[PDB]
Amino acid sequence: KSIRIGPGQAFYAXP
Amino acid sequence: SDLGKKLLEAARAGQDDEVRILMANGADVNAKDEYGATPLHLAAWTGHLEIVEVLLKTGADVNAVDSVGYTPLHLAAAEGHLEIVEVLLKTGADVNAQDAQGITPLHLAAWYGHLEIVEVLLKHGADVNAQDKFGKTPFDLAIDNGNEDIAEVLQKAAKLN
Ligand SMILES: [Ca+2]
Ligand SMILES: [Ca+2]
Ligand code: NA
Ligand code: NA
Repeated sequence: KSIRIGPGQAFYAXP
Repeated sequence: SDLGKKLLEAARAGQDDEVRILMANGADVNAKDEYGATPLHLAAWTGHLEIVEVLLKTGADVNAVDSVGYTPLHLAAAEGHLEIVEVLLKTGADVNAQDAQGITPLHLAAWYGHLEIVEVLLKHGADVNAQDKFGKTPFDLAIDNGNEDIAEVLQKAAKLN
């Protein structure tokens, strides 16, 4: 999972 | 135009009076960057409350979607920007907007641990058990990322619909 998301950055993306 | 780029940068960098100057000079309020974000997404994401209010007053589409289906409310809910989440919901944000992965603002606030935001979303009619593309509810995301206090808030809203 990402510690933050942002525009264009999908929530489900591997880690 | 040229002004759209300048508007995106000012919104993103929190230059509130530069935003006001470009809007009065004809800048497209719904200009989009390479990833589909409008100035309203960038201000909501970055916690620029005054700029959010200015863009909403000068015609910004409150439910604009970027290249992966995020609305400004998704980004404010993920970052934990409470006042921005409130103003967006008072100015017609879709509380149940799903991105391309079926993720809602409630899913994001549950995962990233923003309890006040979760309560404000429920107050404004958030579907407590919205399922993403993996069948996950905001409750499952709160449990999965160790926010059991948010899980309790969500299981009480579900029993009492
Ligand atoms: Ca000011
Ligand atoms: Ca439901
Ligand atoms: Na499910
Ligand atoms: Na915990």
